[PDB]
Amino acid sequence: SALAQPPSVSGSPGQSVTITCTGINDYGAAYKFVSWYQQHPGKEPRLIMKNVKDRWSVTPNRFSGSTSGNTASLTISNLQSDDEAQYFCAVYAGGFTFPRLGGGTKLSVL
Amino acid sequence: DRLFQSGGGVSRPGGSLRVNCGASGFTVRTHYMYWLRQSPGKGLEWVAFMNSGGSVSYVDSVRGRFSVSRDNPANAMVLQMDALKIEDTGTYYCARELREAWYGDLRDYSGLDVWGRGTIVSISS
Amino acid sequence: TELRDKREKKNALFYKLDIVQLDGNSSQYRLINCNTSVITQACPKVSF
Ligand SMILES: *[C@@H]1O[C@H](CO)[C@@H](O[C@@H]2O[C@H](CO)[C@@H](O[C@@H]3O[C@H](CO[C@H]4O[C@H](CO[C@H]5O[C@H](CO)[C@@H](O)[C@H](O)[C@@H]5O)[C@@H](O)[C@H](O)[C@@H]4O)[C@@H](O)[C@H](O[C@H]4O[C@H](CO)[C@@H](O)[C@H](O[C@H]5O[C@H](CO)[C@@H](O)[C@H](O)[C@@H]5O)[C@@H]4O)[C@@H]3O)[C@H](O)[C@H]2NC(C)=O)[C@H](O)[C@H]1NC(C)=O
Ligand SMILES: *[C@@H]1O[C@H](CO)[C@@H](O)[C@H](O)[C@H]1NC(C)=O
Repeated sequence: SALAQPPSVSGSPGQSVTITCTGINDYGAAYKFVSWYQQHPGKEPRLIMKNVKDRWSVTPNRFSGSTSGNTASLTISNLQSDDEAQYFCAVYAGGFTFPRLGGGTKLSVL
Repeated sequence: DRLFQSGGGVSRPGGSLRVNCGASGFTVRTHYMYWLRQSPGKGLEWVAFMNSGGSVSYVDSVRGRFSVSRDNPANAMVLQMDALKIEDTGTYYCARELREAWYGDLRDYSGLDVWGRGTIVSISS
Repeated sequence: TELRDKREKKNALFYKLDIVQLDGNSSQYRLINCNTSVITQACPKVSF
């Protein structure tokens, strides 16, 4: 089935919030590659993070990753208007046919 | 690298449509490719996958109805869709994935790095 | 080795690209191919 994301999160500008990603160890013990995706409204997905804490190309420092075995956490600090977007957690492992995709969470800045 | 899409459009239930996905900077025929769809206001969902070897896996909900084929002269893939249903309405995406499978066996995985802008498909009566 | 009761702790070096991280704690590692296939050493007289 699908990973668990809370539908929506909210926070004040400049602060930090975390989006959680639960159920990672539901299917097998294979090493869980954890990925994160940003999508602005009307835009396509853009890859944010791989390997729970590994930043990708142009992603600033404000994005960080952590993990608790079955729950991953993507934290964003110094909240700003650009960050308002839809986020998707995903996990892949060897033998998978498709990587498991989260339900997505809308992040809004107050 | 870039991907560019065309096709899609309007169809009655049971009709047929077709979407092209062409690449630049690299050839489709030697990479891992994915077809996904997203219904309006909803989340992404898998549709089809073609490996570097060219064998294709379909999700059950479209097996027997959707078919992907390589267009090597155009350096593209084609999603042909027949027996269209209402549920098939949404925006479709063709995407490229980068992985590392050394001597067959895998060790490293990036994810989906290249994403087409998507084509709109509307099945209506 | 070799009395099948006296096991010993040994160590050696393997080029990184031949090692995979085990499906669990990052301190644990596995040979690249061993859940999947049989691995054989090449014999010195048979170097082709
Ligand atoms: C063997 O050795 C060779 C040589 O070392 C290795 O090749 C290297 O491989 C790297 C991995 O791909 C290459 O890095 C990529 O570079 C491209 C851009 O390269 C061009 O531009 C460089 C300069 O860019 C800067 O400056 C320009 C202005 O001049 C500025 O606009 C840029 O923003 C940037 O600041 C040149 O120096 C270079 O020669 C070349 O002309 C870069 O775009 C790649 O990032 C990609 O990131 C993800 C995937 O990680 C991808 O999705 C991105 O696309 C997304 O974003 C773009 C917009 O940016 C959008 O169009 C897409 O639709 C997506 O939304 C993006 O493509 C990546 O950083 C490196 O260039 C290359 N080296 C050489 C000399 O070619 C090779 O890997 C080695 N192999 C092995 C096995 O060892
Ligand atoms: C070993 O496994 C435990 C179980 O969760 C974990 O807390 C610990 O961080 C692991 N150690 C390493 C080095 O991964």
